[PDB]
Amino acid sequence: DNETLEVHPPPTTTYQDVILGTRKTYAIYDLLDTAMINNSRNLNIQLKWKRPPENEAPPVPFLHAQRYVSGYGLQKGELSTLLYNTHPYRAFPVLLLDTVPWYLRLYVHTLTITSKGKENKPSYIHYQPAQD
Amino acid sequence: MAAPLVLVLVVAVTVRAALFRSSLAEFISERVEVVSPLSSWKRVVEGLSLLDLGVSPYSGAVFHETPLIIYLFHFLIDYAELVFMITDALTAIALYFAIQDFNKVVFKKQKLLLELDQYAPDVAELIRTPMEMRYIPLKVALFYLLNPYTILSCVAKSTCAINNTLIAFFILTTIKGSAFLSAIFLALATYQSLYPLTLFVPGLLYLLQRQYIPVKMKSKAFWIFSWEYAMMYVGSLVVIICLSFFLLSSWDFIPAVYGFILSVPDLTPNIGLFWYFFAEMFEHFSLFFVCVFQINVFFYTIPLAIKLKEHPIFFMFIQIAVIAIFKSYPTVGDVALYMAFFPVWNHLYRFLRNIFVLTCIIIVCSLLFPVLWHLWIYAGSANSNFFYAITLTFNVGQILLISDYFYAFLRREYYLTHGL
Ligand SMILES: CCCCCCOC[C@H](COP(=O)(O)Oc1c(O)c(O)c(O)c(O)c1OC(=O)CCCCCC)OC(=O)CCCCC
Ligand SMILES: *[C@@H]1O[C@H](CO)[C@@H](O)[C@H](O)[C@H]1NC(C)=O
Repeated sequence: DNETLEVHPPPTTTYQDVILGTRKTYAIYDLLDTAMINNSRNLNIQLKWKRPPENEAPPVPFLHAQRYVSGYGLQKGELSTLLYNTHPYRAFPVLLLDTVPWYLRLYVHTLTITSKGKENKPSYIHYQPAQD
Repeated sequence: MAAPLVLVLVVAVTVRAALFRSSLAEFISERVEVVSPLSSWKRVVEGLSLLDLGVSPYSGAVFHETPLIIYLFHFLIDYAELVFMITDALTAIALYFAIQDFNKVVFKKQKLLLELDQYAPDVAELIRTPMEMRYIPLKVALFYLLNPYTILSCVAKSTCAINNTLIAFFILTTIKGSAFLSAIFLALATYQSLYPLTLFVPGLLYLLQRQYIPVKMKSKAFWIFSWEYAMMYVGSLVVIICLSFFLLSSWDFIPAVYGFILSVPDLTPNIGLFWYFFAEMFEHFSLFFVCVFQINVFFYTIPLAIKLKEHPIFFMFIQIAVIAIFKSYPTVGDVALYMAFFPVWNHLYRFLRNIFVLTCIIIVCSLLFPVLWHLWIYAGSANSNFFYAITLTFNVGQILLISDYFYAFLRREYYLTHGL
């Protein structure tokens, strides 16, 4: 909760805010400040940072996806996109939009959403098919 | 209504059920030789799922089945394997009874011609005889059921099985002489696959031949019956078309089915001559070939009619073969329908020029289709040229087989008139 990162030039001020999900804080360098940057005081902000030990990093950002193609020949395959919810307290809705360029003829009766090993029926389903 | 036909049926359904429950069923259903964009179970299920989603099945390039198919498999979606067993059994039954009646008619004509002695004296082992025609209907049903083409078409759950059942019932009703049911089944088949329209010419002829109506210009009765049958056929077709409109309340099945059959926009590989030709075709100059290749199917109907006027069942067989070979998106179950007619014409097995080599070519091509398909789709070892060459060889074999049968038939007729 203390011991921020070390930046060599003393910053103008510090701005602490909830930016995406976490209360993160920034050092501010106001370029419209003749104290920070003169006509002959060019500013080279330095940041001491290296990949932190695994017991010191944020876990995962509560949501990520990974799309890939199943099957191995031609003439057939599967567009599958894993999407992860790493929050161990809260289900949340996710709107997935897919565009497939009409030379991978999709079979929408094969659309499965497991989400636990069970089957997850989407709350809202919209599908426009492709005209060659 | 037969002692061994029931055994044939039980063996056929046993084989088909074993294949359905085996692990080869998925592979067979994904086979591209037995499944076309027009006759795909996966596509039928896709259209039903689109209806479940509320989007029209024809607002896309994946579904091309008819509204009657939609209606039928809406209710029989769960019993599909049993439905396909039933429809192949119905095809076999219709072919059995049609060929039985046709053999009876043929022997009657041969007797009525031997009475007035229009044959040459040098004809003894050249006339159809009741002991050699006793098992012809059974062999017809046997070729229809117990050949790999129909078995694969059933296991893949292709609607080409439904098309075959409709065409076989058209043959049965025409042979029995039911002009109304003939027109209904011909309209259903034309509504399904768009290339039984040519079969309108043989059936009518046989119908006239069954009514002893002369087929000649200065004959009022011939024109009366032709107009009656044509109006029944066209009226049945238009009623089915309007009903199919009312199923979805839109004329979207019309383009997506018939213009899909006629314009060939899919280029999915087949056993036919269209896919690769139209994949590797020049942009301009391509509509001319669509036109000529569609005219090909309808081209021989009139000349074969005016050459086989007195033989409308052989003419019907040749027409079915021409449709099967020249066709947008043909499955190998379309080949089975005319191959089931071979025992009807096995008495021509002394004038067949080259049957051995053609049968070998067809068998080798049939067993090379999956092999080379694997070699350029799943293995990168081959390319599309291998499959194209196998399609060319298969279709040339089919043409030469049909031409050999037609030549043998004409030669047998000539030897019936002139001594050998
Ligand atoms: C009707 C029967 C045969 C039909 C055509 C056969 O020939 C086509 C294929 C060639 O297969 P491929 O794709 O490996 O080879 C090529 C390339 O890879 C490439 O990149 C090129 O640029 C090429 O030009 C090229 O060869 C060619 O163009 C072929 C030139 C021959 C034309 C004759 C007038 O034959 C067979 O394999 C099947 C064996 C036939 C019997 C089962
Ligand atoms: C830069 O600006 C401020 C005030 O002018 C101060 O840090 C210093 O006097 C200036 N010059 C340099 C070289 O830092």
